[PDB]
Amino acid sequence: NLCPFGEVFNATRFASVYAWNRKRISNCVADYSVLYNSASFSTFKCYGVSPTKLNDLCFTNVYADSFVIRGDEVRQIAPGQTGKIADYNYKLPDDFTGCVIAWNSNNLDSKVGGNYNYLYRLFRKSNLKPFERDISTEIYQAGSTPCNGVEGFNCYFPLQSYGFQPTNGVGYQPYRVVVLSFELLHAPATVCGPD
Amino acid sequence: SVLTQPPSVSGAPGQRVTISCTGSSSNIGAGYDVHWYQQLPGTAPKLLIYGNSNRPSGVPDRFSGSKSGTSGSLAISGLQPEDEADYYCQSYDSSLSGSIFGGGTKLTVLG
Amino acid sequence: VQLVQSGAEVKKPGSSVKVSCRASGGTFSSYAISWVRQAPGQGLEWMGTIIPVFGAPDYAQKFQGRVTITADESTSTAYMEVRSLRSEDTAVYYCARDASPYYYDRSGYPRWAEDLHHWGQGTMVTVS
Ligand SMILES: *[C@@H]1O[C@H](CO)[C@@H](O)[C@H](O)[C@H]1NC(C)=O
Repeated sequence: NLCPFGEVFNATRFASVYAWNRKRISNCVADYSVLYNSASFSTFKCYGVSPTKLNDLCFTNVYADSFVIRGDEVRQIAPGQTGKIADYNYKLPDDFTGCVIAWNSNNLDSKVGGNYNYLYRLFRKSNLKPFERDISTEIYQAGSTPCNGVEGFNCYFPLQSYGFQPTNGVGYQPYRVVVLSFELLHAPATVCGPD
Repeated sequence: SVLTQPPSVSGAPGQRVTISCTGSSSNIGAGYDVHWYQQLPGTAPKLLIYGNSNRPSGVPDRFSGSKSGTSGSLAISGLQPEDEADYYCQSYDSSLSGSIFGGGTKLTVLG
Repeated sequence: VQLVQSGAEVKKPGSSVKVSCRASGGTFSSYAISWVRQAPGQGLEWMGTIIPVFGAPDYAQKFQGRVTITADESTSTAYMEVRSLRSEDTAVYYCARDASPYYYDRSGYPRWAEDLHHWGQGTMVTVS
């Protein structure tokens, strides 16, 4: 049985980046040659491992993470980087062994008048740990007194929408992103490349 | 040859000031990104923007930037006397096989 | 991550100069180190780049042949030599470094990013 990469890369819809999705890949054969030969991708980069070697390697687990961001923000998805996405929405560990893959989704994820369903987290009282996630929409407070859940100056709602219109410049157009992470322990391999 | 950039710019306190940087068919015209640095006297350069518009953590929120056509731009906003420095742009050039830098821009406050 | 750099130089024309840099507070081996120069009152210039695990540098065409770059795994240190010096070689030289490790593209070639996130204190070299 081949691994279910069609449920990852060919789904209809993707998560908002503050509430990013993860999927586990196990007990299957991973034909990675399908991915790195594809013309579908506007960016494809691997860390710790070369793409051609993924056909030979074996892993205890594999994980696939999925979300939508702006075309300019993709550069914040790398080990050691900092910014609104890297600090408060999605954090990679310094040991990251895996690949980052992205493609333009303007015809899917934009709409006339702007698609406001996609959100990111603009505020948080402290930075994320690697692979941390959150949901709670509590008011960010930084004023002289507590905000008590009421909006105002230094009493801010923590999330902001992207608002993708169909005709904006390529750095403001929506991009779909997949991050693949490879895991190996003393516990036996459950994913391998084909032979 | 290298990225073309104006020698100096100026504005009043609390205003916006815009610095421009422009490439060729190589570099910015080939679709490569542009990055921006600041230098104070007697001191090594400091990064302000990467990836056309990404701003590091710990750079203040007045600095914004973009890329369009064969050009990129830096905007300084809510201007203060602390913002007097020399500003450089950078991009990759596939016809040099390495980095290229602009000629620099000394900002000045009008007082 | 903090870079630390060699002290200043004074030399006659036709002599040669050694410049050096050290990393601290993190991994040395997987990160690109780049050498930059700045003449007095003038814009920045890129000379060349090394990744220690591959050892062979990239060089800018103006500096290739007069300049050579090298690094040590055991001491977390990078070095440069400039040869057959002339008066216009009077400048400040900086080491600088990427914020991310090198990466493999779709064809398995190692690559590095042109952003200089971290900078050394700079070495003033002077030629009589
Ligand atoms: C996604 O769908 C296209 C069109 O059917 C196919 O060519 C491609 O291989 C698929 N990719 C994955 C990883 O499922």
